[PDB]
Amino acid sequence: PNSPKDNTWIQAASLTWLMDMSSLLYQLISTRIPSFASPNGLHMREQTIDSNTGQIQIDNEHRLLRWDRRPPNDIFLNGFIPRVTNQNLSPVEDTHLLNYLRTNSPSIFVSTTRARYNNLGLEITPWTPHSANNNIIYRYEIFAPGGIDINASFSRNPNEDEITFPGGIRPEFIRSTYEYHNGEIVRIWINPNFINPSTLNDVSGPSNISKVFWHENHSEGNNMDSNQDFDMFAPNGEIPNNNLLNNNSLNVIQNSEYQIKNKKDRNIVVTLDSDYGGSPVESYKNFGFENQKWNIKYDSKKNAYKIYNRETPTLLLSWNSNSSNGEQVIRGYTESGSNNQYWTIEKNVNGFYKFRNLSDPSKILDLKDGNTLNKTPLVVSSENSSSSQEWLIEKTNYQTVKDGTYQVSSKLNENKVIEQISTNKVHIFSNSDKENQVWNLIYNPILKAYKIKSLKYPNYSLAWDSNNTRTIVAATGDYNDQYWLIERNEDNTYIIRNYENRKIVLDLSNGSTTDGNGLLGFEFHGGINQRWIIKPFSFNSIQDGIYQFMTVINQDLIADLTTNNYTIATKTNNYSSNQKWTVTYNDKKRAYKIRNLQHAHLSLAWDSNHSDKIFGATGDYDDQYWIPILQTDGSFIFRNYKNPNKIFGTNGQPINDIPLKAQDVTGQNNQKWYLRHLNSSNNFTGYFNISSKKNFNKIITMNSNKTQAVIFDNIGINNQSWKLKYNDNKNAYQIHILDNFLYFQGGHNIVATMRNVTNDDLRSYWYVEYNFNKDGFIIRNAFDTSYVLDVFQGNFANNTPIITYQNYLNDNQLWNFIPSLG
Repeated sequence: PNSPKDNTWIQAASLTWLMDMSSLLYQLISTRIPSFASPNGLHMREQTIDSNTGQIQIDNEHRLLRWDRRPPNDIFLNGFIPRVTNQNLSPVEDTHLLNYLRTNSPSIFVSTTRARYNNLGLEITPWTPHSANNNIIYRYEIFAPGGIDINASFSRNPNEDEITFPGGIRPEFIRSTYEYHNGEIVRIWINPNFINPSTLNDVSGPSNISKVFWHENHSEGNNMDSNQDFDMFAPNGEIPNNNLLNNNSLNVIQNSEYQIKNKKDRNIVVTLDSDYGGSPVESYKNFGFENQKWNIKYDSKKNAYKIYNRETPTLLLSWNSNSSNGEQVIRGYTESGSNNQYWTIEKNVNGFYKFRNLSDPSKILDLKDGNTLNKTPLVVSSENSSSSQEWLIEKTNYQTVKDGTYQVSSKLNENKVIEQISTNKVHIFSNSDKENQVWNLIYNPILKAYKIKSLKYPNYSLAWDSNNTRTIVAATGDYNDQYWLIERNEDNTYIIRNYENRKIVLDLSNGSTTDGNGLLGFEFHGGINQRWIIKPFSFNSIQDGIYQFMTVINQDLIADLTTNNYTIATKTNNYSSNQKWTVTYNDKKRAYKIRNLQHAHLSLAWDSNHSDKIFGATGDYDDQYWIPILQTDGSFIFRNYKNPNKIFGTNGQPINDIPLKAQDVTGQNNQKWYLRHLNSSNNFTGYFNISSKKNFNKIITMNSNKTQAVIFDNIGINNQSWKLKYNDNKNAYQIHILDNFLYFQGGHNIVATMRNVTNDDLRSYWYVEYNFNKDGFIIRNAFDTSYVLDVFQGNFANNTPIITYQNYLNDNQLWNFIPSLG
């Protein structure tokens, strides 16, 4: 209990797989944090999201900034990716929040700092890096859900405004960045793909500094010098003053392609009926047609705007103020030189823009009688507190998703995913993470559109059989019906709209999520059956290296290559070659061979042709490749590459020497493994107070004579600050204080402290293993691995000896590791 109420705190996560692992992530961050350092636990940011709308709050209160030396060409497309990205997370370092803050050690954490303001709301110098005045630094603006308030979470003498995001932050929460050259701002960058495309003209800075909208591979997009988190580290900055930064020196609309959407019906947008002169400007449901978009160009002298149709560039949004019949209808006309083709655009208190003509500014841009009904002409009319004359001016945004592999799924059931069965057909199916169930989105910069190509058949792409069916197919070649516009919605879903006929979007037939149901190209109405969940997916979930596969139910049991035939069963861990596995990715199979360490020529295999045996097969087969899938509780499930519905587990509860069985996936715990990445770099270094789970204030302490180890009140003495010396060969540590080593004396026996230990003595070595179920580290001996450090009898009186005893996962057997001094 006591973790966050919901995902909110990590919803920004750049590491998207992390978003629905709150409980686990709280646990991991917290074990390393000792009671004293956080009296009331991590405080999460309140208010970041709205509760009348659910959308990200874009006020001063929750404005954040990140100082980064990385350019937009990188950042606006990648967001803030933590220094650590691996799916198999560790509480030792990966998540060690306190250590990252105190060290800037690699971690999954990305920090930011609040913007500062005075009592009157005016912006004041933020926390600022000492290096800031030198070379090329970027100061990113951020509005993101979640984050952790460092200040309200801790007690450690620092940036009182640091706000850390576990998982990083996707670029759609980065709204803008200042680019600095030696202290001087040279350019303000706007991110078109920011989450609220309509607050983009609220970004301010000084005057005579040019605002620019960023695209991928901008000419001026990647200015930079010759870790990434260096500049956002607390002792690399401070608050220099309370000086007023230069701001609010425009409040205009930057030139770019926009859609003017009406406040009465945001589904309806200002449209130019036709290509010729004097053709009316009407309102019509937004289908993202070229004529539903306009190039707004601003004129300094006049402080007014010309609004050019995108579809027909030389036709301007205009009011023929010179017409007879005192007309009040808006039409498209060529540049006549007159002010009746100019508009002043004013932002009302509530965020919306009004459009008044220049030639007569009492004439305002409006829908006819407020009729939102399609084809009703844009008129100009006197001022009303009517909603029809209020408009959103939204910046068009095409590159909505990064390139790479995604698993497209219906909002109706996010388990039901787009699958390419055989080569040309595509249907909806219950997901089981297979290649033909995963798609590769590649944006075309010139088309502003994506090709959605399968992983299983690269020569094919999700297309539209415009010639016949009007069903959804796959096809070779590079035709426009194979290109898709992808529009992010308010509920994070996407409309997948065809490029050829922009009427046609990706529809799940009838709304039927029934296994096999077809996909039409159907006319856009935006129902839930046209909304899709594009979700990043990645076959190389883990890194290559040597592993152990612990069972979720019993972590002391691992996948062990037995001697009885060639079988693999769960057996008590002993750190033997044959219990270790070299796991290696296969570009081509998009899965993993799990080759034994002792007997490399044997790989973890399923006797697919014969039984549900798991054994060490020689050579190579599809049934020897595995797809690890991260589970919300930190464990993995390994789907077999031949029948991905089969995963290796234990038929029920795992005890010593019971064989692994292939089974139909069921989610049960007997199917899930925690991976010990033995090869890894998540090891303890330096000094620690090793306190007990059962009493966080009672810590392993060397007695006066330096003969034994005992439990003791934490009193800050040298016999409590223990050095952990890791040994790469043994995957074990020596835990010592000077020449005095923590030392096995047998099970049931008091743990000695020995001077003079030879380097290979396993009696001086200890495995420190995090238990996920108990949330506490086990300190297990290396000489005889049946025994772990145990506060004798569960008695916490000062001087009770530490003994080694079989592991029962009792509270007196579990341990925390909190940094100290030597």
